[PDB]
Amino acid sequence: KMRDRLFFLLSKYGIRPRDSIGQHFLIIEDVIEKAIETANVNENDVILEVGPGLGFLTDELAKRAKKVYTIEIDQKIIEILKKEYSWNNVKIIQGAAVRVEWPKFNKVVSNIPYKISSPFTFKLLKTDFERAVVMYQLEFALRMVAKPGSRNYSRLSLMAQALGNVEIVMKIGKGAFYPRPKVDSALVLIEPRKDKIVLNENLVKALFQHRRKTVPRALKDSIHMLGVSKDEIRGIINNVPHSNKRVFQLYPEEVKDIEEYLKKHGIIS
Ligand SMILES: CSC[C@H]1O[C@@H](n2cnc3c(N)ncnc32)[C@H](O)[C@@H]1O
Ligand SMILES: [Zn+2]
Repeated sequence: KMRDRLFFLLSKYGIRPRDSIGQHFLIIEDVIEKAIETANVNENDVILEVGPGLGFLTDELAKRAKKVYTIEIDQKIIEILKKEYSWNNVKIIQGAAVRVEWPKFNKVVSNIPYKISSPFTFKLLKTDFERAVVMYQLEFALRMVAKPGSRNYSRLSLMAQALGNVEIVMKIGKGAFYPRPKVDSALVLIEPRKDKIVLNENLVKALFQHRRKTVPRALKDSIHMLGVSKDEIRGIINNVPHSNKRVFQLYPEEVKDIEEYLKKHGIIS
């Protein structure tokens, strides 16, 4: 139904779906019914969607969530909503959710596009939220859930898992979109740890400059010698926790040991 309900809004309004802003458009109901479920959206929820499009997942959010803020950037799309859909608890904004200043929200539900997967998720970790269901280009979402020491374990992996609990729920065939995307979708859940692990951002970044470096060397190299001499550092080097491991093998737990180790030696705060 939705399959055919797209096509009567397609050339009803007339956008060429550009992959300049990752315009692929979802058309499977058993994929909206799994996110909305996963999020468990009740009527006390201040939601955040991003890149609503022509809003079928936006739709479901209305008929549950308390307040839905949504952010779209194709000023054409922004309007197509208002005519095609009369919503009583919706709130659309102009801009790229990248930079625009965000409302209040406890949950998030959105298909995040390829170009803004990375900076988005980051901003999103510095926020309160009870919960986050988010759709991703598979390559990225695997990246989120990577285990320590795995092929692709990234700063993002650390940072995400440090805050919360990152489960892939369903992979999603590109057969769900017109246009068909180049790669598959996947669905990530984020439940923030009851007690977070609060890493120094700068440190985390210093280490992950070259993430396949041994901790001793990734520190040697991003020791900005912040007012510190040589015989002390190349001592302090030796005893840094996990001076075996390559940076990309570190668990968040262990980034913290290093953190306080360094802290308790005079080196960042
Ligand atoms: C979910 S289908 C893709 C949708 O995401 C929107 N989109 C792409 N990039 C951004 C962005 N930076 N901010 C907000 N919406 C975006 C596109 O305009 C399209 O409607
Ligand atoms: Zn390197």
